[PDB]
Amino acid sequence: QAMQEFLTRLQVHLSSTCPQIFSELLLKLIHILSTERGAFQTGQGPLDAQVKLLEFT
Amino acid sequence: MTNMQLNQETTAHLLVSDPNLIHVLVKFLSGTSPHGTNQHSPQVGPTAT
Repeated sequence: QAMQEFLTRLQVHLSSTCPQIFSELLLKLIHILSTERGAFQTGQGPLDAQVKLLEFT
Repeated sequence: MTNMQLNQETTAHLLVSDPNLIHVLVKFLSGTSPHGTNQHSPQVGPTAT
């Protein structure tokens, strides 16, 4: 929930100014997690936070 | 293959002198369950040990 409110407040504060930078940051997050030696491939890390981040993206 | 004779250098010397064997041992000792399809123990059981 805390990560969801943090990402939601980033979206709200940067919707008017520059949402493309926040979208590119989210895409870079998915890219770094999804590559080799990452959290997605190795299975490490929280499943709930990654699933909620995916739903937010 | 450590029991196996090659026709010189023994095959155990070939295994240890090969640089790929250390990556084989790292990949075995850091394998865990990367797929994560089902809930599984991180241990490999007695037989692999």
